[PDB]
Amino acid sequence: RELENELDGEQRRHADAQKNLRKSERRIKELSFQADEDRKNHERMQDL
Amino acid sequence: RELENELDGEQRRHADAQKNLRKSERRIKELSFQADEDRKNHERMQDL
Repeated sequence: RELENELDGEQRRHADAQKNLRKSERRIKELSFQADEDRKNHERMQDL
Repeated sequence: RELENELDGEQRRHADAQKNLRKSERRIKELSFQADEDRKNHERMQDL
């Protein structure tokens, strides 16, 4: 009865880790998408 | 026996997310530095 509440409580503690990871991974797909626009804005600027 | 086998499995699953957060928390800055430097260097390049 007490060991399950360790397991019930830790699955709450797994959540905010996974909660923060999607908030992390949403940013790294966001900034990189702009970052490859900085590359596409440079490949023409180099040719100029 | 099995519920304690369920605990250390998902506690080991907690170690990946705690690592990957600490992986992501370093990466979100170290792209942003090479983002915000690029956002400054490009305006310098426009005069070039």
